[PDB]
Amino acid sequence: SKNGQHNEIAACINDNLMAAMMHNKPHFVELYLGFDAKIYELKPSEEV
Amino acid sequence: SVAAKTLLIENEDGKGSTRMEVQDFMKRFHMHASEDDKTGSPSTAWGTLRFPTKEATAPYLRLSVNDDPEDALLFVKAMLAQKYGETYDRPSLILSVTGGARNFTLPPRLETAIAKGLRLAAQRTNAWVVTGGTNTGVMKLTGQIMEALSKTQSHFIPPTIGIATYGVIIGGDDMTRGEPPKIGLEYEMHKKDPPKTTPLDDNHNLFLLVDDGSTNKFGKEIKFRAAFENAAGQAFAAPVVTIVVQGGPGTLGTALQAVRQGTPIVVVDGSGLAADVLAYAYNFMHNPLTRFKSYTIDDLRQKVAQTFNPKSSQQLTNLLDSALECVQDPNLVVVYSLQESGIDEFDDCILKAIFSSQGKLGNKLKQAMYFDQLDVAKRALSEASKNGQHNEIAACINDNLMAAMMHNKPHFVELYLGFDAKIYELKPSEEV
Amino acid sequence: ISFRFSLDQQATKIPINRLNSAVAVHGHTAEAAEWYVPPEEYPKSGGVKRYLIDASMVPLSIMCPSYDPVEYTHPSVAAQPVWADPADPRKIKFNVKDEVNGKVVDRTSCHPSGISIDSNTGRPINPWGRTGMTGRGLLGKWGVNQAADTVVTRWKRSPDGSILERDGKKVLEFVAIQRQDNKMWAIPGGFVDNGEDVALTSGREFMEEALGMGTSADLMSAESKDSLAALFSSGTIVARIYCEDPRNTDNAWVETTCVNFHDESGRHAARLKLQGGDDAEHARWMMVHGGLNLFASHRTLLQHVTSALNAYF
Amino acid sequence: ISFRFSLDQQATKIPINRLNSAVA
Amino acid sequence: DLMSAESKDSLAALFSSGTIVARIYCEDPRNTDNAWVETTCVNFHDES
Ligand SMILES: Nc1ncnc2c1ncn2[C@@H]1O[C@H](COP(=O)(O)OP(=O)(O)OC[C@H]2O[C@@H](O)[C@H](O)[C@@H]2O)[C@@H](O)[C@H]1O
Ligand SMILES: Nc1ncnc2c1ncn2[C@@H]1O[C@H](COP(=O)(O)OP(=O)(O)OC[C@H]2O[C@@H](O)[C@H](O)[C@@H]2O)[C@@H](O)[C@H]1O
Ligand SMILES: [Mg+2]
Ligand SMILES: [Mg+2]
Ligand SMILES: [Mg+2]
Repeated sequence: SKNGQHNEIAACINDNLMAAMMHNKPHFVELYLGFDAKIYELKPSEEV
Repeated sequence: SVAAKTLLIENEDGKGSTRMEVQDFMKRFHMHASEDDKTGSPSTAWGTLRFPTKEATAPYLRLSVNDDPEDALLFVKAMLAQKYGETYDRPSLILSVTGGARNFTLPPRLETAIAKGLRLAAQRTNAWVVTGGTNTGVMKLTGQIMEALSKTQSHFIPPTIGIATYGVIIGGDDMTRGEPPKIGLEYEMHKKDPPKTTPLDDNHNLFLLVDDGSTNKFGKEIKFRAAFENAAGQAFAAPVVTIVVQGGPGTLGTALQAVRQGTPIVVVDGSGLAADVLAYAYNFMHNPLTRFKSYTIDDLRQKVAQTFNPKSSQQLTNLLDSALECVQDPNLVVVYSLQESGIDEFDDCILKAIFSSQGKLGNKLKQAMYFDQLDVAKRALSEASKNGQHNEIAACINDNLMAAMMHNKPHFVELYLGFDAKIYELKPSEEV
Repeated sequence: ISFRFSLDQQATKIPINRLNSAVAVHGHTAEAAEWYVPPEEYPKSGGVKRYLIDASMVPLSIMCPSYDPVEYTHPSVAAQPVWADPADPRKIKFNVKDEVNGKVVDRTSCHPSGISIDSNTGRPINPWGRTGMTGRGLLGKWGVNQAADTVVTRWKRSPDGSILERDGKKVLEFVAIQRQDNKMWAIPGGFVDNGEDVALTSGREFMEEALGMGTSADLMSAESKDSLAALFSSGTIVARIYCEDPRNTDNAWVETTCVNFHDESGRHAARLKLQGGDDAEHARWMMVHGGLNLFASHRTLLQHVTSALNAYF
Repeated sequence: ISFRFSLDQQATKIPINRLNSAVA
Repeated sequence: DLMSAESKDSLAALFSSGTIVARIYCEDPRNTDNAWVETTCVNFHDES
């Protein structure tokens, strides 16, 4: 956050939030949601 | 709504208000038809603006750069005195929020923390917030904060004064032409105008459009804004606190004018750009901590060059000189870091800036009582007790005890009573 | 962590075999024609402009057939006060201490070559280069106008008492005055009066300008007089250089003797009540660093002060 | 704080060019 | 790529203070009886 790099953080925050949801780590879920991870902008790994 | 024909302007003696005609009062404000003009012509552009989805209307005044800030202050006081009566809630704090108009781009967590500090400070002190009048950046953010503030209030609504340079406003042409009392003129932010592209913020409660005869030139309202805040501070005997979040070159000029007029500034470190430049400069010149021993003038020059892009050595020298001139007096600059220090310590920085001034001793204790910092008041009283000054302490202890009683602060009541404040020697503010 | 840093710089940092490899980075850019040329518009003169010259055309050794300076003398100087030399500069002896009306005037320049006297009119010629303008201008004395500058210094200390440290060196603070005429910050000082030395002049100008005690406020207390005398009893002449002053001409130039009064403990410096008086508007304590924008060659003077005290610059 | 003071005075304080301005 | 104006100033500041520490004969494997390498060694020390 201090070192700029906003594109890579925004690119990986969704997948990290998704991964946190899959492995049952609520503290990580709250932590990733506090750092500008939009809850409704998640994407699945495979294609339906 | 019946248009006003006479207005109640408070006298220069500060003892009562005399009623006089509106055209007589408004003659003292000037406008420039062109850059060449110096003496000017009567302004004739004042009234009220109506914004979509806003119930109340917002006043606007077009004045000139050479106009007296006391007259503009009398104008704001006269309108509030007319609308809410003589006994309207006077400000005990003037909070100036300045910074980036367009380049402001900040993480949401940082925005919520800054927003939280501004909302609590504003709600505890009933502060008048003076920002830029436009619908962009930190002004828009501060407008959103006072928009939320405006709902829980019942009687008195604190003004959100917007001071912007006239000539950049898209509805400027529609405001000047016409009769002198313009009651309820509609402001259209989406309306097209080829030369100007900056609209007014719809959440600001009042507007001072400073004009110097210029189209699309910024930063002409900086000196008048600092002077107007200083004039307001002298009139209401209230500390003026400028707050600097991010910012470009005009924010540097705003901070420079603020430090020249004796007004303390609060620089938010970690928000980037000019705030980081000002914070780096203050930390280089004053901070005794170990991590600032590697700070140099060369790295500061590199930061100024990378942030402002001066494109020439003389411009870079002037910007660096101005940045170093801002943080010359260590009392007038208080640096708050957003990241390292805590979330609820921004009000402590604002209170430290208030405490750093010279006068308004009764008022400084009152601000300490508003922010609920018992230790700060205790330390100030103990230092004051050691330093003699018995006449000023006895002169303000009664009013401070009275104020503590009014705002329901029992700890402050016991503390003021322990320091030779006779309980039976209190006096009311007005005369029966 | 502060002590760890302090012990590390005291143990690591305590012409012959010295090489400069900056030519590999820069190229043809180096220190070329490092010479001062004053600005075209003379200060407080009502619009008289000098004869513009390039910085590579300033020294006397270099030939200059197109040199056509303007003759200008200010009306204040031409009105003949007590501190102004006569308009005909003949019979005046330069390079030695000369007595005018029984009062001693220095008149000796720090330049190794000395002052050369023009044979036609008898007026002195500036040895430090051309300035594109003859006559006396704003300066009252032909030749060397002796100035004394007072740099009153103390170590920059935090509220806890520890001295502030930047770039591994201790940080200084000097008393600086804001000049009445061009509103740029400067070291307190003034021209040496007739019959007086640098000792009286340095101290007198500091009290008049920095403190405003030249018949303008009030009489000092016996302990304040003792403290100021204690501060002023230990002064070191750090430099005697040629000023880069914009009022300099070809026949009148300012040369400064710089006197440093350093307060090591900080007791005497804290008792000074700074208030701009005489030809100073405001006076304040200002941190000494290399990026200071001061009047004339005062940055060079501050460099000499920090060089003598092993301070940051 | 005593050590800080001691290191500060050991590093700052370890006829020719000497001027007396007490006459002013 | 071309260096920045502060990177050029920093490298010039580094290169402005160099001390010739030794001028010795190299033990270079390319040395012959009619051609040998002799070195001048320049030390650029960055104290800060
Ligand atoms: N008050 C303004 N409103 C809208 N746009 C502005 C303003 N001032 C400048 N601009 C334009 O927006 C661009 C970005 O401005 P910033 O660098 O973000 O801010 P800065 O230039 O410092 O001006 C901010 C302004 O805010 C006020 O609090 C302060 O008076 C300062 O003038 C600039 O190029 C400028 O042309
Ligand atoms: N020889 C002189 N030349 C010019 N003015 C003089 C002289 N002697 C007295 N004066 C008077 O003193 C006034 C200048 O004030 P001072 O404080 O005495 O001098 P100052 O203007 O501070 O100039 C000296 C300053 O210039 C720098 O080059 C030098 O380092 C010093 O700081 C002038 O207005 C003039 O009336
Ligand atoms: Mg002077
Ligand atoms: Mg003088
Ligand atoms: Mg003087």
